[PDB]
Amino acid sequence: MNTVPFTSAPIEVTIGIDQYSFNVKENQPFHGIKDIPIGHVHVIHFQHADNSSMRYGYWFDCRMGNFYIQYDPKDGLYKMMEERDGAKFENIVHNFKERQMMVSYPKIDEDDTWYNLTEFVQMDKIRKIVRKDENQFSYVDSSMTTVQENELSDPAHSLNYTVINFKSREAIRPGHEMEDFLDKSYYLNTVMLQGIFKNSSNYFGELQFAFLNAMFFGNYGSSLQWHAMIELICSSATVPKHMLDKLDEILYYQIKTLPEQYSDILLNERVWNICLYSSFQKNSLHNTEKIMENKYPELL
Amino acid sequence: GAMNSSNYAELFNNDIKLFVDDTNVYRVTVHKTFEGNVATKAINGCIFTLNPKTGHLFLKIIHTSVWAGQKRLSQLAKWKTAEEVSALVRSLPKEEQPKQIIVTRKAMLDPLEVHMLDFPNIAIRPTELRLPFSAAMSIDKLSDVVMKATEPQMVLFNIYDDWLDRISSYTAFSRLTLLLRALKTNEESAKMILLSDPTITIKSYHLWPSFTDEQWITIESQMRDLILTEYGRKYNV
Repeated sequence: MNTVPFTSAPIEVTIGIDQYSFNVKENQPFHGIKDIPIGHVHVIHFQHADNSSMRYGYWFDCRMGNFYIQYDPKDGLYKMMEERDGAKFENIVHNFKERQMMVSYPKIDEDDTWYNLTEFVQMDKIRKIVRKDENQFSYVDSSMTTVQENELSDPAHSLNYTVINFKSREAIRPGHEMEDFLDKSYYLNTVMLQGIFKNSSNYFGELQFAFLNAMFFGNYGSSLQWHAMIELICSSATVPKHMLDKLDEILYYQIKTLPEQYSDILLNERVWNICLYSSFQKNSLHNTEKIMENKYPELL
Repeated sequence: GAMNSSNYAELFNNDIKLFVDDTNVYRVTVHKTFEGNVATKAINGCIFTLNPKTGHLFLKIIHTSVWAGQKRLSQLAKWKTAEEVSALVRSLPKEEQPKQIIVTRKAMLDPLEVHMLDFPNIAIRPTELRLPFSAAMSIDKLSDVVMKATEPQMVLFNIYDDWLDRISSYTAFSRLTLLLRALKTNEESAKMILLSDPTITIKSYHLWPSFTDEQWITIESQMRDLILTEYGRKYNV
């Protein structure tokens, strides 16, 4: 069980840790989050009480180093930082635990929600989508644009998701225009799975990461990426059976977790209606179709 | 974006453009079988590809053999149309290639955009205009070359005959759309109006009769009257 200490909490903020969130008051004696499950990527996220605009946060894995949060009064935000001195860090954490100034990561024993949302998500892949190689953790916020969004403007602060475009030469083989446009199996299996992602685990990892950025930061380009990756699979006649079974589980937990009140801005009516009712895979996502029909029948 | 009443004069500027109409590509007769079920028999069709500035009509004849053994023919017809337009553009010298293609039906947009990915600078546009190009098969010479075809064939026409010697493209396109609108609304009446006087003939190298400027005004008046009457009838107004 790992710890992310906080130097202090000088400004009033809602702190998220994965799917959990806590209100902290201006100058509350808050010194961080303990009992963080090892084995998964985590995200620690922030919304200032005085500016409900700009959700922002940090993807990290406690196996990759000792991380803490410290408020920067110049840049006006909670910053993640690495502590390279192991003894100074153990000493800081031990003191804050002794004085019980830390919240406990509030995992229920039965509850596999976070595993199910992050099953294929790996820090090494996050660091290729979010390029800042001098840190072992990755900053994301509400306003960051995607490489694809920038093509249609600062590349340093961009989300480098894999570009998917159904009306592109990459997607459409010369002489198979109608075939490749109406059945995207070529594009999914040869170009994306064999060519770029190498395996379905990396494809699912980007899909899951795009969803979580959409949900936790309301990042619009991430939402576009999540939907594009769903639609590429549902619009392919030929998909490995294990991928369909796994996609149904992935989407089930995403729809389960989504706040009921954000369904209107986070779910694309056209994509979901097409995927569940018209697409090749319309009968292949039983869990997802059942949760969508019971939770968001309005959207359909 | 879309072509409408507001941006109409753009059709007659010096940027090369083509209208594509796919409404006569897939054509069938519906009939009863011996068992009293219904079946279709395909007949020859055509892509109507028209330069509205010059009158040049690229009539790609669609022979019934192209449908043999194919499924979902109404969907295939859109893709075949986009394949043939694309092949036409690639056959033209670079300086003759269109800068815009305007499709008369929105269902042609994705098929054409996908076939023209090699031509990112050619704009594919819809239109809000209700153009009567479906009536092209009411022009006797066009109907005759489609129905006699025994194989795929491209035939080139000038749908304006020699009008551009006397009138502007704008006026030529207005005459064409009025003639086709008439032929679409009441084909028999429209054709009676065009051929009633046997002294006015159709030249071997033309589609329409050799009317004087004065006789065109009378003809155009008879077509407007035909269209308004049929409107009153359709709608009991």
